Amino acid sequence: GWGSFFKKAAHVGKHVGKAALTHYL
Repeated sequence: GWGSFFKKAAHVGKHVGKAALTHYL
């Protein structure tokens, strides 16, 4: 569905970007 990527990607890109960028560094 579309809702997925919306939060799925926002939550995935956000949790990953923060955990990999806002955290890894």
